[PDB]
Amino acid sequence: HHWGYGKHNGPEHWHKDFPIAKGERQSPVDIDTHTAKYDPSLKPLSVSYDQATSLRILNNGHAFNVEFDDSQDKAVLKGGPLDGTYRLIQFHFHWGSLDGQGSEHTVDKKKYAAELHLVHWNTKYGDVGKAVQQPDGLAVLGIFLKVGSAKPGLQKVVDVLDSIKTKGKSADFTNFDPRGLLPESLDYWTYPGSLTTPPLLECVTWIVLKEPISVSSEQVLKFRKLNFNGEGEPEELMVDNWRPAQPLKNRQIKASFK
Ligand SMILES: NS(=O)(=O)c1ccc(C(=O)NCc2ccccc2)cc1
Ligand SMILES: [Hg+2]
Ligand SMILES: [Zn+2]
Repeated sequence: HHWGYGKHNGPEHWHKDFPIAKGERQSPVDIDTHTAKYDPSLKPLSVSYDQATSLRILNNGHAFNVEFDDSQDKAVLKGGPLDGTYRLIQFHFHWGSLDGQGSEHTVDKKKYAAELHLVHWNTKYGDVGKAVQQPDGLAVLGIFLKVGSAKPGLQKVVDVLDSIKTKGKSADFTNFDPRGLLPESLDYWTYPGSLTTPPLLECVTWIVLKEPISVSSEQVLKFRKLNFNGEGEPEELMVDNWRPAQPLKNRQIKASFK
């Protein structure tokens, strides 16, 4: 019935209900490093997450989201290719069933184990609902994850997963600091795109960090034990919740470094 990542309702079927899937600025895309244009007029990114307020973690089928209180300018994103202030509303991951796949964006065709999306909306629009009606409504910060050493800042997330194993389940998740998930460098690529899951609205400025973070094998293993299904229903492991790379069409990927 509803969309999913299975053979019968996966990405290749999304176009039947969501015509925009075959639009002009769809995401994710493949980042060809030898073609990205170094743009010196790009300002440095300004991430202010010191006053962030996490509230809850939930399994909504598809993936698990950590939600923040965005009633005020608490955790914001400015600078880079952005014009205005963007508020953090939530973060989630996309991962695979094996370590060699899981990320949505690819670099020179290279797939990573997973990808973290920190979702923000443009404050000049009032609420997120109005923001998704504008070409510059959202800004998503994407971070790649590779299997290596453990990431301390991620463990608090890994520990609570058991309590939200099935669809619709949530758990209180306060006092989490998203700063613990950032790589050392803030160098990035950027291009105009869209949400990667239905309704696939093209209202996103994508900012993809060049430097990936490392997460241990055991940390990623716990992501893989979640369920797409709700309590009582037959078990379907939540793995490979990622959309394949889409054609770039008439867009240019700019780089803040060289
Ligand atoms: N993977 S990703 O960062 O691109 C992404 C970010 C946000 C959303 C979202 O808010 N969805 C709900 C929703 C419901 C109705 C209209 C718009 C969005 C979905 C995907
Ligand atoms: Hg829009
Ligand atoms: Zn996402």
